[PDB]
Amino acid sequence: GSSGSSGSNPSSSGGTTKRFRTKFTAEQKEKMLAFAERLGWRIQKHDDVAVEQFCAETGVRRQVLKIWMHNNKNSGPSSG
Repeated sequence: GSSGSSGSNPSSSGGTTKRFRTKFTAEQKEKMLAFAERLGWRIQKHDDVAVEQFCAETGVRRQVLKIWMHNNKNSGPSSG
C-alpha cells in the first residue's frame, strides 16, 4: 500500500446583509483575469455558455463577474 487519504480542501464562505464586498481566491482572480481578457472584459449573448462553464468551474456569478470586469476595465470615462 501507499495511498493514505488525499484531497479535502475547504474554501467557501461569506455573509451578506447590507454591504458591498466580495471575496475571491487567486484562482478566480487569475481565471477571471484571463477569462475577461478573452471575452474582452465584456459578456455578450454568445458569451452565455462560456460564462456558465466558467462559473461551473470557479463559481463566479455572471452578474458578479460582469461587474468584476467593470471593476477592472479602464475605470475613467472616454471621449467620443
